[PDB]
Amino acid sequence: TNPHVAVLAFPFSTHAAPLLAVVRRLAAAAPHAVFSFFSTSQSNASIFHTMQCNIKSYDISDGVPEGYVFAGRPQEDIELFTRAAPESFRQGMVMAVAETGRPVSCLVADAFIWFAADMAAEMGVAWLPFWTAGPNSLSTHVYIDEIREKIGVSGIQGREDELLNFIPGMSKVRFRDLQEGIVFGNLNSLFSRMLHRMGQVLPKATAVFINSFEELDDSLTNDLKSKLKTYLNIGPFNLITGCLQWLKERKPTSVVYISFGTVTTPPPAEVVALSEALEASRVPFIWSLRDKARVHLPEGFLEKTRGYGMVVPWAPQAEVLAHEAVGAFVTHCGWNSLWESVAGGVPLICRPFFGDQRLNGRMVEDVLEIGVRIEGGVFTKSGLMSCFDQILSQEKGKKLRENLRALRETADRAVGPKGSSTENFITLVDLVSKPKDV
Ligand SMILES: O=c1ccn([C@@H]2O[C@H](COP(=O)(O)OP(=O)(O)O)[C@@H](O)[C@H]2O)c(=O)[nH]1
Ligand SMILES: O=c1c(O)c(-c2ccc(O)c(O)c2)oc2cc(O)cc(O)c12
Repeated sequence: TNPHVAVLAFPFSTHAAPLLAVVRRLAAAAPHAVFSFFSTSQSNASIFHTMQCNIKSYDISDGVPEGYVFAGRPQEDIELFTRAAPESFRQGMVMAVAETGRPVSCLVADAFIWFAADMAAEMGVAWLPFWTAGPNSLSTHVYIDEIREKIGVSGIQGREDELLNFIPGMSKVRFRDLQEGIVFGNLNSLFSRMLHRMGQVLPKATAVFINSFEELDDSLTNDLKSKLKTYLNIGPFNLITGCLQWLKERKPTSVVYISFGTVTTPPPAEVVALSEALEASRVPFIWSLRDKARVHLPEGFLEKTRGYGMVVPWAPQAEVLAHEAVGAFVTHCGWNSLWESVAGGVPLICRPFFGDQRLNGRMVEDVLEIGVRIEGGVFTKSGLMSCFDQILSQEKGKKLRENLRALRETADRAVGPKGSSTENFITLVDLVSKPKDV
């Protein structure tokens, strides 16, 4: 039969949306192929809220048993989803095959679904994992065993600012920048082991693809092409594809936008510190903050800032960052947020917490020079007031904006006609268009 592409999303943080974004592009480019998109019901309802006729979503189990009482651990939801997922995805695919009358001919999946490799082997189909983050984090996972050998697994105390310069393209990353589960944090957690296994199996993939462009870092691109069978940069996606009315009335490059993505919130003390910096400078602002976290705001803050700032549970982030009024972005250093700031030409103020956030912060500050660090890695009133001054009012911000304009032009060319990402996407279309082997 003609192709039937199974797509397995990771239904946490901002993983499922960019995967749907590529599927949309793939479905338009391969109109004879049908696509079956698998995530949790919560995840699907959110991301599917104009859809190519050849895509249908399917709700699979979140892995939570009927009468389950949460222990309240971190990564509990992820753990439950992950343990059930081999079976959940299988049953979802059974259903899609029965509905379409087409066997699965290709398996596209978030790289986090590492057992997809085994599912693809058992099915007799190609495995096409999507790395949802940066090539920097892709590279440390692929090098997991080598990194653990060089550094050791008994701690990095006294070595935090040592350099990972034994890895190509990674000369500027310090030991401390590494994600939990490489050399520190709980190396025995399900999540650490999932990532360890992923790292070992990615070199076996038919192709690994990523929301980035080759020319971001030539050496890193070349190194990864040598560690993986096929490595395909096909982004940045966002260059390919009452907040605004409020912004309309503000001066150019004057507004600070604050957000920590979908799964991060600063501790209450840093919430206080940021509110004090905003208030003391009287800088115009839009702060995307969880409604539940509003309880941590100092008494009086909302009332004192009412004339010049908004605190909202959700903003139209991409469009805010593309508005001429915005002059700085206080961020957790998530990958999707980063590229949205680049599209808008807005300099970053980085406060990384976990995962790949420290790697992205290092890239922003030391590699691309498109943003700054807060002194000491935590929010303080004075530290943030200084960053705002640097970016909005001083020569530093002029330079950062220049750097951003230059970076975005390179990125635009990667996704233009004859761009490296445009060419890589043709390659991926050809891979997903292949019918199943006989
Ligand atoms: O108020 C908000 C906060 C976040 N986002 C979007 O959520 C995504 C955040 O993804 P990222 O990789 O930056 O961080 P994550 O949420 O995965 O930790 C981005 O597309 C943002 O534009 C948004 O639209 N409005
Ligand atoms: O959604 C998550 C995520 O993407 C990562 C992540 C991303 C890139 C990496 O390289 C990495 O090691 C981890 O970590 C997480 C850790 C959590 O506790 C919860 C999450 O939801 C994520």
